[PDB]
Amino acid sequence: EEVTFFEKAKRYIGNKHLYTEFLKILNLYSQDILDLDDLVEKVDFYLGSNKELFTWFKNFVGYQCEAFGPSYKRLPKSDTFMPCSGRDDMCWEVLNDEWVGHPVWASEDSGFIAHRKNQYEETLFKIEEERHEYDFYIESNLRTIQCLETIVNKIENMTENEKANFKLPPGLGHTSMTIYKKVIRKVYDKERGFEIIDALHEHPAVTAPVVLKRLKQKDEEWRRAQREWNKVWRELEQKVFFKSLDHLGLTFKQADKKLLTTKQLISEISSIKVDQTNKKIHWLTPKPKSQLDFDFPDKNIFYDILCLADTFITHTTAYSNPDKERLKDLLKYFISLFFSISFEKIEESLYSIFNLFANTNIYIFFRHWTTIYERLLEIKQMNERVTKEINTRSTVTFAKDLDLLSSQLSEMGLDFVGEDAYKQVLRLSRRLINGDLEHQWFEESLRQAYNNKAFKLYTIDKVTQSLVKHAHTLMTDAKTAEIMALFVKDRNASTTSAKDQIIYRLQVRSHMSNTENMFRIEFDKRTLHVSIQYIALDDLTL
Amino acid sequence: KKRPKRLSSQNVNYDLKRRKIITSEGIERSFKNENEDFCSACNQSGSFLCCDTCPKSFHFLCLDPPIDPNNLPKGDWHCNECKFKIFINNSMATLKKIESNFIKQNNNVKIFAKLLFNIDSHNPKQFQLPNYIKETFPAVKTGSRGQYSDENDKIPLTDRQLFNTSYGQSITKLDSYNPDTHIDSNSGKFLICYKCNQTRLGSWSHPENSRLIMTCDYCQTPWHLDCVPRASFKNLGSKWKCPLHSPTKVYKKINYKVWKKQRLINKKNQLYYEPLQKIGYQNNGNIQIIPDFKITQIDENSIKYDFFDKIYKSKMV
Amino acid sequence: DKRRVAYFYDADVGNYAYGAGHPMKPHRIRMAHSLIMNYGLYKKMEIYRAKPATKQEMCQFHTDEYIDFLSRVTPDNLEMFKRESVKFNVGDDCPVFDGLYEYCSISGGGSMEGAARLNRGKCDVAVNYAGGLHHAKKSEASGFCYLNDIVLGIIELLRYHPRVLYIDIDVHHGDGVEEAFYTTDRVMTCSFHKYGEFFPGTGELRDIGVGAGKNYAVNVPLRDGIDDATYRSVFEPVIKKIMEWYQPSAVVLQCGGDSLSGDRLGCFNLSMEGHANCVNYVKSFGIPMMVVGGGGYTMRNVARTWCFETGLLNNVVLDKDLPYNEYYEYYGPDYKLSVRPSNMFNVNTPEYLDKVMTNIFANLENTKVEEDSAEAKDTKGGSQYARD
Amino acid sequence: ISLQIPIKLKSVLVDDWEYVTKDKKICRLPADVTVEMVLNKYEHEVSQELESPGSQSQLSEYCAGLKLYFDKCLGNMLLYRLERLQYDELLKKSSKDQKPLVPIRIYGAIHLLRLISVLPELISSTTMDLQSCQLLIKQTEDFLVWLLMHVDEYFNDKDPNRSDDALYVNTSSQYEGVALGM
Ligand SMILES: [Zn+2]
Repeated sequence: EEVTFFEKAKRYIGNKHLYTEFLKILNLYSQDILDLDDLVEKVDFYLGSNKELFTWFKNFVGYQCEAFGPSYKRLPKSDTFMPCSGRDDMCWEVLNDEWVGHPVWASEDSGFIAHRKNQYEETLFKIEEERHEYDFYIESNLRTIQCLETIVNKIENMTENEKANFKLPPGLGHTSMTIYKKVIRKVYDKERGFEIIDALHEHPAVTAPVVLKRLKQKDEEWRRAQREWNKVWRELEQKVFFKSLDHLGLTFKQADKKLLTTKQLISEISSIKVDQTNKKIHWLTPKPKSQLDFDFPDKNIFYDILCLADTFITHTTAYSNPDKERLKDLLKYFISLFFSISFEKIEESLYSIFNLFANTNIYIFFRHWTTIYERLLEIKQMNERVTKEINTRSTVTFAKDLDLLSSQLSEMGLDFVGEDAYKQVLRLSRRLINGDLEHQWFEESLRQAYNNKAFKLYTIDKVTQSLVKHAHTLMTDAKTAEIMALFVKDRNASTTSAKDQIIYRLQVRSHMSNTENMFRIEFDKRTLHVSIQYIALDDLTL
Repeated sequence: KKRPKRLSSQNVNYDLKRRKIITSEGIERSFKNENEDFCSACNQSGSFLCCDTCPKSFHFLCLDPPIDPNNLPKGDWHCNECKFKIFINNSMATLKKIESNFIKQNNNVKIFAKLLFNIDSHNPKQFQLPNYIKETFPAVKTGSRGQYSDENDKIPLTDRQLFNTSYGQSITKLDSYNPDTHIDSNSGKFLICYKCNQTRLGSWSHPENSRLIMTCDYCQTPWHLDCVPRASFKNLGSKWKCPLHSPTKVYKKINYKVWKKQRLINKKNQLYYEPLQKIGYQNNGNIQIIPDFKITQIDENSIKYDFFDKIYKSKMV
Repeated sequence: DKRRVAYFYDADVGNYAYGAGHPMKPHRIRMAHSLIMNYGLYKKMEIYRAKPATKQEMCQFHTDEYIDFLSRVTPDNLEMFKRESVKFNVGDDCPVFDGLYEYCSISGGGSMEGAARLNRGKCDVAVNYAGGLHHAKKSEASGFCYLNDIVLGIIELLRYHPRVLYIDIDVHHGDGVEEAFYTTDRVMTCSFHKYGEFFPGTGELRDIGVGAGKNYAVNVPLRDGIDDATYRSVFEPVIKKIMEWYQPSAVVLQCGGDSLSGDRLGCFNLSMEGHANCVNYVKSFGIPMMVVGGGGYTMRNVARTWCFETGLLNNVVLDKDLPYNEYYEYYGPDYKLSVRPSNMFNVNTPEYLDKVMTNIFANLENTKVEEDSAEAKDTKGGSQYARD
Repeated sequence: ISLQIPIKLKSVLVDDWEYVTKDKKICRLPADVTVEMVLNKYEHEVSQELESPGSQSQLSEYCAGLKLYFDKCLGNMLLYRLERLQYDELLKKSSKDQKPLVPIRIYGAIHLLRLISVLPELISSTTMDLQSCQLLIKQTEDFLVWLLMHVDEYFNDKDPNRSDDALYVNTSSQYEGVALGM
């Protein structure tokens, strides 16, 4: 097949420029310039995916040096000639003096960037540096105090004759060299500090008591300064630190609105479509009919979503009373029919294969409902551990005595102790949709409740409102309501598959326009499995 | 409830600063009584030295006679044309025929003696490529400080995309869902990765299944970050060359030959073409595909022919 | 199993501040040591104070003029001291502060004292939180690192051990150590960090050394927000393969909070358990190990993870309760020994990690006065009153 | 006044610019061949190639003038700011050794190519005679084609990362910090 190998490669390449560049690579190999290693490395990205073509090429060509990476280039031997006196023979033979790295070569004369941090993280680093400078000065001062205290203790059992002559070298008889230099230079002036430390160096026991007293009162004032700064520092960090730990959840209030739209989900499922089609075209002609599958292991989650929905029903004011009644009834009936739930078993107190062919609005509606189900699913799957951890929150007794615990949310009852976490966040979402929660407190409680893992529930009211607005189009739009009515006609809970869904398919396809999107949402009764398979423009072509 | 009014203390105020405590409360009684800022010789920045009556400033190393800051000369300092403008050959001994006296004195070097003259009456400077050397290579250009920059280097990013690029975006797409990188604005289709035929956009409910993709800076070929071994994107520095193009320099070991390409010649008479032979040309590469620094019109048929010819020669070995 | 652990602390090492608004902060080591003393770990531990290093003892890797510059530097006369600074890149990215020479001396002394205690056999695990600088070159200071004390520790280990392995687990990986051990075969360097316009910018998959040091430099680039599970999956198999193939006689581990969830210029999402379980895994081998601390631009989490590192090296499990210390207010509102991981995106896909692992195995399958030198003597320093 | 250069030498000059400014690679003065023997070989080959109608006098004049001219222009329009430190080291060495460093003893022909490239600017900056300009440009063309005919033995592409001799050496970090810094 050596004749058609090049035409097969040309068909696989697609782009003209890439084919020409592969031609150039092959010619560079053909002119005794490129060796076997570089050719095979180039082919690894070129024809790595095609295992059959790669094996044929390797068998036909006949396959059975240093790496020299981009950094650490070789220095000349002239720079090697340097003394480095503390060197012995083995230490020569292990270390290399002709290889050096320097970051501008890595940056290619463009520099480097830092990771972008939120304003809460920036002010956390800020409060960290204010806390650094204070106690650093304080404890350098305690070290100087203990040094001069040892000096004064040596003075206290000593007489005047050698008090007059107590010449000492720099260091004050300690292993340190310049820490007292820093301390008495920081406390006093720049020019005065050098002269007073000179007097301390050559004449101790005359300036040492007074500088000890001055440094002791400096210590005491720095200590109470730290003490009354400590309270405001802690009260600021209590609300700053948890928000700083939230990175995706800080922008979740806008990212959720941006990405839970019609066109984003359309692109999301069409990408999975085109990947499946061209991957199988590479591999095998028949195509699968399952993609972007969701699992439904818990049944009470739909009841929680119903509680959120009819909590939002009685809160909004932009809709009429019979409009609200019909929308709530339809929202309940959708699970009362589609998931084969005979009736909602929570509808009393303590409550505040089959194929579906539908348009774009029902697809977006079901996608938001699956997203809210998944949010509650990762809420509930860690509930048994988070509730346990909250239940045994061992408060430090020392912090109990002098009052450093974060009681910001405990005054208003936003704390989670003594109550199941899932029911508590359900109630919190009820009051959150009700509009009397002061949102920042709600995300703060979620931050200090689930250890920042509950970042997907920040816009639970927003996704609930979007869900309600999308379900409002299920009745006002004539095509969507007609599709729903012929799903009332179609759904019969009887063995009628493989001969009744085809006429359903052509009937909806004749029912909708050319520009409307078409979706096959397959629901399975056992194990509560669902499947949405994309059939966009796959029926009107022929 | 932060209170920076009363709890901010008096001895130590807002940090990274000082206060009057180190000056007023510091009594010790224990002792018992024209110039420029651009360095117009290399167009760079650094430590500068300037002349009193000359606005030009130089570097410490950009001086014909090199000098160091540790042993800088004392008193007034003067440049070369400063020594020939306010000093000798322009104030006393006026320039009447001393230029011809250079020829008459230095043994008839007249074909170079006037250049020997204006060497000393010229400020020292770093090397600068002439403009006629620049124009024959259109792919190269002069940078901000005067460094080499061909098409291999990427244009530096503006500060809007660099500092004030919001929090969700960050320097790289390594954070949050960014589906805009998987869709090109030229046609609105999906960027299919070359190695694996998948866009891998993923889902918003499952962001972790999303695989990062990047466009190429030359052929706009999409490429996943996991297929080719690479950690993150390429935003500053050289342009991201995908591992499918011809390398500028290759290495074959027989000491060795580099073959640092043949650059690029602008479209004029120097760029000369000749297709006459397809078989056994030995043209050491540097080709272009069609349907001195000569470039022969090479086609697909000849390339695949001589490739087959060479691998039929080499398999007997 | 049970192992005697050497701790090298000085009361002066936290007294040096690089400057206002600075990421690098040696003051975290002092409150870390306060955390070990306040935890009651001194009963099953022996602690010594290492003497500061001298000029010639600091010359074992760096050149003479660089050591002389580091000894004679001072911010007061930085105005005319401008030639050398640019030569050793000091004052531009690494500002000059008081006590830089003494801080470098104590860092190097701690590193080589830990190495000498490993060599002589008085201890099995050497911990030196006073110095873990790893960005320093032969005549270049980068990453707010001036002396490459890890190279000196590896050299002192090589004076007795045939093979020494250096493991880097934090971001801003040590390029100085890899540069110093790029051509030797008796030293193998493995590092875990982020690549892609990061401050080092060095360390590739193709960066495996040249000459005799070929296939002896392991670099594992990561991405933003790597969690504990994928860090375990990228650490434990490759570390087991390194121990099976290279068979080191000593391990130099660079510990720090730079790779933690919260950091200034860091990029990872490792919790305290993820940062400590890797060290527990490499300690479970039983071979001697050397511990240094030179990473972590945050402080509150860094003290806690270093305390947990010491507790795990003492073969005990520390409680989440945090006792009162003279730095008790630095910790978070919960005031527990718990570095809470962030919720940022784990963009580190498993497929990229698997490709990196496969090519790393493909690289590694071919492996299979100096009078005071030798160190091995130090002040006892047993009278510590840091307990509160 | 216009001067042309063959495209091979222009590519060599562009490669030199990339090596210095972008790749950060300075030339190797301790090399096999320097400018003085470049012009010596040029003079000898041209003298032994053609006859003797009196052109050898102006040939030797051109060679000596180019040698001394290179001696002066080394620190005037040559030597990129990276290479100023590398000049400073060997000039200090010659100061310590009490010997005089003329550039024709260590410098290669790439700086000669730089001077030939910048020659038209200096020619246009002088009031200098027309027929002298024509004969100078003709000698420049002759030297350029002679360098073309000996281009393989003179400018061979080699990487200093793996070879001892590559007519270029890599710049160290300290050298870069001094030269391109302060
Ligand atoms: Zn770092």
